[PDB]
Amino acid sequence: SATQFCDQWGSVTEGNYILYNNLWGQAQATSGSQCTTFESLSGNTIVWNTKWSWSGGQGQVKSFANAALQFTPKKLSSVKSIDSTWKWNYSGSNIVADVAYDMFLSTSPGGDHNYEIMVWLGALGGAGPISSTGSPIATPTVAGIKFNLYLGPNGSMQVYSFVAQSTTNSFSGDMRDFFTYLESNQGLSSDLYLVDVQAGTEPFSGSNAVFTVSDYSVSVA
Repeated sequence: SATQFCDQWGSVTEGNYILYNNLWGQAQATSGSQCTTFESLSGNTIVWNTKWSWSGGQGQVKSFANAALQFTPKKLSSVKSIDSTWKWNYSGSNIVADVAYDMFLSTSPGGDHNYEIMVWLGALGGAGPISSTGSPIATPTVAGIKFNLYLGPNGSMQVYSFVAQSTTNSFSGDMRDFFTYLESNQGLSSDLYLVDVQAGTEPFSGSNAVFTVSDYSVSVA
């Protein structure tokens, strides 16, 4: 049943997901808060939302409330598919935020993250990715959608970010296409392990925002 939590590290586990509030970037805000709500789970499909207002810390992410799939890590070369379906909606005033998959690679199943791959379905109000130059390295079409592709370091990782050219609130596709692409056109090794697949939103600022995920699923086959 419905479970709503507002604390910085609030979470709940449902089927194969852990849903996180994950306010890691609170301290870069002058003002604001955020609560996340699990609604329901149906087969491998989760329905949830989060609500927030944030201000200050221009250009800093305040949080990344997301649903994370719980699975056993797999080398990319042994992955047949990562089918996902996602429908979302945003409302509220002066929104600066992204809506994104965040998928992480490592050299061993328990190892640190050396790569990060993001897939932005949504770039609202100026939200910008990690990038060394600020400009695309490429503009590939993957899983039927045209992307601007960015690359840059953050933490102790390299981050590739696929940012859709049109805001895209409905999506169904094989997330493996993004890896096929990188292995093929950017030298990414397929010997690496997929170790985290997370989907949510990263807000920078706004008031009375409501991010509504009316269905989300993913599976690693």
